Amino acid sequence: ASARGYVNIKTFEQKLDGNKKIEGKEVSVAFPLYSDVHKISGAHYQTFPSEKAAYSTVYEENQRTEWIAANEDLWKVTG
Amino acid sequence: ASARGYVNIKTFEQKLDGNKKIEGKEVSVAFPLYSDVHKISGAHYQTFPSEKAAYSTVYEENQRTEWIAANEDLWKVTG
Amino acid sequence: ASARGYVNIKTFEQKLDGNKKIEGKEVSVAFPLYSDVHKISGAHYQTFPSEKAAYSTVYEENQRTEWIAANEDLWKVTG
Amino acid sequence: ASARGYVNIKTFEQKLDGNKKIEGKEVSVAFPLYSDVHKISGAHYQTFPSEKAAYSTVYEENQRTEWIAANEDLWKVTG
Amino acid sequence: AYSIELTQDLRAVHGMDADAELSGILATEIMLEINREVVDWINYSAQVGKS
Amino acid sequence: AGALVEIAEGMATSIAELQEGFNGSTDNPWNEMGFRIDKQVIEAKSRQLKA
Repeated sequence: ASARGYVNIKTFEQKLDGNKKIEGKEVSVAFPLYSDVHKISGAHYQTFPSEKAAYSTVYEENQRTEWIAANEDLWKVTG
Repeated sequence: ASARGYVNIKTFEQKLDGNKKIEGKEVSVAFPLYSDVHKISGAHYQTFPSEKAAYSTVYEENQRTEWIAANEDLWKVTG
Repeated sequence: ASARGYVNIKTFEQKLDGNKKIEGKEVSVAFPLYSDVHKISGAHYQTFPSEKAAYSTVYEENQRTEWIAANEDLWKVTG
Repeated sequence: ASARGYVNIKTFEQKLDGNKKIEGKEVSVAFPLYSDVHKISGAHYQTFPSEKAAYSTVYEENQRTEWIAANEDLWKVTG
Repeated sequence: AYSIELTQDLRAVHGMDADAELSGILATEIMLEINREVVDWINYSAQVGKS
Repeated sequence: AGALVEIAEGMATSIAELQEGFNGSTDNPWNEMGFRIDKQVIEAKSRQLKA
């Protein structure tokens, strides 16, 4: 487990362009990893801490490059 | 007729989620029925008073439980 | 060519009603034409000057009544 | 329905002349119609308000010219 | 665009302002970039030497 | 029986800080309160006798 805290980012999907979306993604982050690296701003989200991970997408103490690719994936634009 | 006045609510639909809508509805309400119970807030409307019903959907002096169901249904989320 | 300047207007497409769009329109305009008559306000655009026309739809020194109809065309409602 | 109140006029018939009458008429009137036009005086009547029309013949919010013909027809002389 | 919840606790723990620390890095950052600009025009606008 | 207990708590200052569209967040408005002011109406009814 993370053993500390879970910062839980839930992005809310939206229509960016014609027949295109930025898919909203429920994701959880181990708190020490989150405070170190998070790119989220202007991303149409809302965040809350929780003792246990509150979303089915869970990132533990050690991922880094696995998570660094997931947060910038919150901006992925799909049709 | 209501014989008092009609508060005409014109709601403008938006895209809530991926390929989904919160349906906009043009509706008239008897002004005493409107003043008593009206749920409109944050519903992206425009309201004006009128002497005669300005929209096809009309709620006269006595509906209440029919209208009270309709004004909350301005938030209906459809696929 | 206009040989002077071009005002490039890129209007972003928004969902005006259910399944009804305001088409996103890339357009360039000869600067002395855009200065004379330009209707753009609240059109959800972003504008930049240029040396050459930066978009494919170009309205040169002489169109006028074709551009006068084309900038108010930026509000067209497409089904 | 008038939705407000009904002024109920019950006229008692009488013998006006030799083998003649002014016949009695049980009628209800929407109160905002009753205040506007009521010809009743010396008519040998009695009046009470009520929330629901207490008599069979009812004149709602809008008759007017159909009631105005009726109230002064309380003086119709019959044989 | 700093936060109102920040200056409450930051100024409580660190005693810093949290405004003049942002106003200090914006007003500085435009004065550095304007200054990096011309020295990036001189080297942009300069002929090729030793030619 | 203690299974389902009754609590009240506050707002994590991660949430409270950005509330109603700060730092790019969305969908989280503040709560609000109004007041109403309606009225009642009474009417005098007569009464009477004779001898």
